[PDB]
Amino acid sequence: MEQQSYTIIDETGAHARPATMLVQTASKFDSDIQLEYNGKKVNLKSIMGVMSLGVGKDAEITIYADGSDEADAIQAITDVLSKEGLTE
Repeated sequence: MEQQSYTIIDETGAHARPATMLVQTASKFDSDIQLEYNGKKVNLKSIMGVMSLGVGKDAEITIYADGSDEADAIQAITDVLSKEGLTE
């Protein structure tokens, strides 16, 4: 398991669509990624927290990937998260 605290760059308000791509991304990994953002911790492939994620600029979000491919999930997660603007 590894943590990734990300400093979001989006100020628009997260936008659920990018996060839905995160959903499908996390869905296809062995590892389960938890998204921890100030009270909101959720299975990242599950919208039960992610869809209402109130991240904006100062929001530092922490990802926890636990799996047989966790570090790999992390390295992919960072790429997609920066593509999706939930981190620099």
